[PDB]
Amino acid sequence: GKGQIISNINACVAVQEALKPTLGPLGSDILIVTSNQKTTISNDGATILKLLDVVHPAAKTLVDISRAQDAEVGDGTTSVTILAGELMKEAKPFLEEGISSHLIMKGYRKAVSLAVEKINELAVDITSEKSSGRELLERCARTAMSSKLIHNNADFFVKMCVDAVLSLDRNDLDDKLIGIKKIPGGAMEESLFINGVAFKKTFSYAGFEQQPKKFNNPKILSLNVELELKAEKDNAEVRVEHVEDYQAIVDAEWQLIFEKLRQVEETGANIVLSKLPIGDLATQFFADRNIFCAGRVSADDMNRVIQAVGGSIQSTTSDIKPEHLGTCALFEEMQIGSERYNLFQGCPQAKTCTLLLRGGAEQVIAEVERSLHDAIMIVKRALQNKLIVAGGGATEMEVSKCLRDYSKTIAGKQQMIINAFAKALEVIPRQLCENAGFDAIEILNKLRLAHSKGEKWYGVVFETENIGDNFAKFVWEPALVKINALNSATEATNLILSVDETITNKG
Amino acid sequence: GFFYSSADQRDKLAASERKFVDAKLKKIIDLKNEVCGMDPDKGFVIINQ
Amino acid sequence: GQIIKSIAAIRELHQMCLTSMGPCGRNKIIVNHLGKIIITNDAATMLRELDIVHPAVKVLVMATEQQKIDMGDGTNLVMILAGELLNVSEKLISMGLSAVEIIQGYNMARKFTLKELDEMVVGEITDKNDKNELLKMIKPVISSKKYGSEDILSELVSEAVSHVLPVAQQAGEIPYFNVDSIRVVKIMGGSLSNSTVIKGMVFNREPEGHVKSLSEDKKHKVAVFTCPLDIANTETKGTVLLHNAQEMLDFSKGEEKQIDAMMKEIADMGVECIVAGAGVGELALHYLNRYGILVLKVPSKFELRRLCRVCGATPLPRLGAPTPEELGLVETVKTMEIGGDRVTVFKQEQGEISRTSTIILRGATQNNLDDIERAIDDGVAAVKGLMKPSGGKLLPGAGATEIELISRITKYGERTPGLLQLAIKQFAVAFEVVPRTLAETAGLDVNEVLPNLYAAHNVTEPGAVKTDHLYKGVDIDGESDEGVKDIREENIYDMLATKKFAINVATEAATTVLSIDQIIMAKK
Repeated sequence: GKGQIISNINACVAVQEALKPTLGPLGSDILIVTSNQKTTISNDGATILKLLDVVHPAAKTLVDISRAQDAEVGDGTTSVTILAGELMKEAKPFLEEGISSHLIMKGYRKAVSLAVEKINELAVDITSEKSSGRELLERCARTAMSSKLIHNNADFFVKMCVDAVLSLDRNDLDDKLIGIKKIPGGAMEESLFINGVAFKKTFSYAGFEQQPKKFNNPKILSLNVELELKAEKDNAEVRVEHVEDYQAIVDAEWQLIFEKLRQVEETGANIVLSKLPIGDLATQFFADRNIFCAGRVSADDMNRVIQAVGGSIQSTTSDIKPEHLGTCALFEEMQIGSERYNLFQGCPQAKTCTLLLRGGAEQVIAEVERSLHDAIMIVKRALQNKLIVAGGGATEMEVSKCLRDYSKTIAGKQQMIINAFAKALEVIPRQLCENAGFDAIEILNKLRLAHSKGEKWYGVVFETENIGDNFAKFVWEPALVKINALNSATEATNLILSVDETITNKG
Repeated sequence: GFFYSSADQRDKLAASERKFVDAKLKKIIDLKNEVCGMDPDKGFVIINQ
Repeated sequence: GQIIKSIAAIRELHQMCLTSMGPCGRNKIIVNHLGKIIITNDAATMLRELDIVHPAVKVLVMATEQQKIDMGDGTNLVMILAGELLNVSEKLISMGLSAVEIIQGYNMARKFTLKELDEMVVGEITDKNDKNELLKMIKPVISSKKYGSEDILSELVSEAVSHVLPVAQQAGEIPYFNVDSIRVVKIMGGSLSNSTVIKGMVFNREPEGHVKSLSEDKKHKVAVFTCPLDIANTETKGTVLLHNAQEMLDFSKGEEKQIDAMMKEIADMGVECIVAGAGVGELALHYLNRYGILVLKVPSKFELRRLCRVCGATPLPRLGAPTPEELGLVETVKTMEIGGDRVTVFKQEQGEISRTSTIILRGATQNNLDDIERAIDDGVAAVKGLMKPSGGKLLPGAGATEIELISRITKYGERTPGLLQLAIKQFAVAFEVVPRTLAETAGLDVNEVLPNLYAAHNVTEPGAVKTDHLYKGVDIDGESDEGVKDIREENIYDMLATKKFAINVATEAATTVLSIDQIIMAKK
């Protein structure tokens, strides 16, 4: 009956209400505690909805549509759910008046079909007009970094951000290919960019003051087995009554270990990486030959080394092939952050990079890293997609403006339905002003003044509260986000309003 | 066990054991052709359990 | 009134089916005991996952299986019609008419209804199996399940049906159009516009062998071998054991001469493709790639059954006996990239007509893509009703049949004397649920389209045959429009096998409920 539909309305608002403070770069962050006893705090709607695991079927649809938004595009997972659930509240008073839910869903598909046509009209392709090659990506990075603690140091941060994108092929770009390692302590303006890959350097074992950190072209070799004398678990049980045999079995167990240990020297690789801890036995023999070895390396960093110098992982030290080795241009071990950090530099075949960040605390750098991810997506999609639209309230207010005039020519229930859909588009600029501390009552009325003067580009300024054009604010958004957001929000809403009854079986 | 010297002998070892069954199979197919084999509206059905 | 309370329990299920039938209907969420969300329009899934105790609802569930197994369409027609017959019968139960004579009234009205169904046939299909002729049958089947894909999926489904259906007539001995003859696959990415129709089963495994595709020669011989590829051994057991390192050289060199000798005779016979149902050794890939033989592995035994109905190949339990009677024929074998992954497909061109085809579906959302697969799978069994048992005739759909039967049955009610006239008149009133169901789901006013619909079927013709309108249906539009459309415009009609079989099931479903005046149970 109608009771199940009303119950699904509050379920969509409850999920939407949690994502309202997370809308926008200045928006608040949500606290989610997983059953794994790990604290996770993020403003990205994808990770938010994936960690909740809501049992409600209609609320799960808002979670499933966010994964589809993260797949095709990946940006706007928070706004697509807010826009989808907003139609649940607008259609709530229409259900009590006797209006069928199918007539309401039918009016949305006619409004979205007309809205997509207006997106292409507002999208203007511009590349070399009034813009250069270097200044194109630099002006886009300063927009996402504004109104942040890094705004003073943003001058040095843009140079490292643009070079990170240009270091990869412009045909295929991925945010996971750019590594970021947090270094506690130090000045923020002293951070540098690294062409290779770095790791945490968890090696706790003695034997220091050897294996110098100045290399020319060291060879990289992957290690699998354990080269230390005493094993982790098993051992060798030998029962002998001779005194001389007690010393022989000590070297006998070491002879089997020295077998694969000596074969590493036959390869002639100065760099040895392994996912297992390397004891003091291997690093002592490698000290005289100036061979470096590091254990306890994460598996995620080992995959980047293969894509860097073109290496490979072999089980034993016998069949290792000579072409599996690799080398960088320069290897330097930096002590920045009261800890030594290994890094690679000058790899022409490297498909990944690493950007080091410095700050006063780990919690401060964590906000700098996440604020950079929003700027990378803008720089990445600039070269990929040449069709961009004006964001920050610009496009959102115009899509609702045109639907008001087109509804005057349409007769029937669909007139007020499109007007309700046009009113439902006002929640996006609302939460942006509320999460930024600005008054949502005054800006909503003042923005509609110049918005009716014929200019469609008037946006909302995120720095100082005022109405104006985002074209001077350098706020750019790709056209694929605005098109897929209206389709994903409507498709997810049509599935929720189409459920008359919820059946749940226990077992 | 079945021990074959050549690949063609493997099929001959299985056919040799079936030949004991095929020896009785030849008498069944010959019974239909011996009496009214080509006469129309006549047939034979194996009801063997 | 325990018989009345049994109808009230069905009334809760009756309202469930009112949101099912029709393109404007509603979809229900089915939560499985394994924690999986299931959303589909077809109501047979809901009745399958929900165990029924009370007999009145259980008979309707067993009656649903009667319609679902024999036909791929009309599952909602039986549940809605049989549920309304008990609702209109409450007026006769109240007046004091016994349920025994109520059944006798439906039995007399059933024979009068089935007789009029033969006169409702307007057109008839010539079984030409043309691309445009198959669109008329498939179009109403796609409707009431998925909206917006009706025009898109019309050309995709009709292409695969004509490939697996041979052209023949006046032969009823050999059955045609098996259920398994049509397979449907789906993949993430792309859209429905990029979907294509394959004339054979698509294999998702990658071409591990060095031979990507065969040559352009006609009728490539394919072999299906169940036995794995290895040195010839005993069929019973015959496990190779290792003892000393001296025997290792004889085991490696022994497999090189035996496999090369057996595969040399296979390539000389013209077999360019070998299907291995089991694991393939390392030495087997070395000899097959030098002779130009494409290596194909199918570990799933379910896919090998439908392959035997295409090229006519037979699986061989042994290895090394290339029997020509067990060899198949394929026109073209290539490797195409579907959804970003390169896979080796199976197809043919202008020869050896195949009884198995596969439609590749592409969609943005995996959740809605699975529902499209179920809508097409349900559309396959709807084609089965087009066979010899009265599959050529057709009746007007979109609510046109239920309205015309009202004037036909009510005319015989007052003409037939006796007490049976009370049940005959109420039997035609129960048909009013079909036009009202489409009106409530489409948002149309029940006080406008429904009463004005009877005025279209009632006209004064100076003759003995009512005519000049066969086309009056029920308006399925979601936008306000004056009047209703015609049947000829959208070519939306109901099949004879769907309508005639649903009447006999609906009458027997409501008869069992009216026949039960009490229940008898025991302690478990």
